[PDB]
Formats: sequence, C-alpha cells, structure tokens
Amino acid sequence: GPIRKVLLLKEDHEGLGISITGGKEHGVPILISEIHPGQPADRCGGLHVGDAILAVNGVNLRDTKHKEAVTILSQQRGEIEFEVVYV
Amino acid sequence: RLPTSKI
Ligand SMILES: *C(=O)c1ccc(CN2CCCCC2)cc1
Repeated sequence: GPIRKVLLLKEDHEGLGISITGGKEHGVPILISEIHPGQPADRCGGLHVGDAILAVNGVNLRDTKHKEAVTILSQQRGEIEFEVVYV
Repeated sequence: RLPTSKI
C-alpha cells in the first residue's frame, strides 16, 4: 500500500501507545500489533494494526532486530513522525 | 506467537 507519514505528539510521561512484533531475526517487518486505548497513537490517529514501521523521526528501522527497534521507538520524544505502510 | 513489545 501507500507509504504514509504520520505525526504523533506526546509528553515525556506518556508512551507511544503501541505494541509491536517483528524484526530482522524474525524475517518480518516491525509491525503494529495493538493500538492502546487513550494513549497518543489512539488519540492522534493515523496508525493502524498491521502497519509496518519503516522509519521514525528519520531513523531507518529496516533490518533492525526486534529489541533495537523497540529501543529506537521508545527514545523518540515530543514530535514523532512515523513512516508507515500496510502491505 | 511472535514476541511482542509495548512502547
Ligand atoms: C503501557 O502499559 C504503559 C504506558 C505508559 C507507561 C508509563 N511510562 C512512563 C515513562 C515513559 C513511558 C511511559 C507504562 C506502561
């Protein structure tokens, strides 16, 4: 599908509000598996279960192992631009 | 069944 840029805004006491699966060791993309109620991803919209995350704030998430992607995603602060796509 | 993380 089309690659979309999706902006999420959050404060430092909040998480992104997503669960993810996948990564290089699993041969599958970093995929959103859950959007959690009331948290930034749910409020801001634009991110959906089944979306693959290709990059966040210009940080390429391709070929990352699961834990490396989790670390990168968890570190982004404030204004967080996702590059996402459903395939 | 994949390992899942929450962020
Ligand atoms: C999900 O279960 C969950 C969401 C938010 C938090 C709080 N934590 C605070 C510090 C930065 C990230 C979010 C914990 C668990």
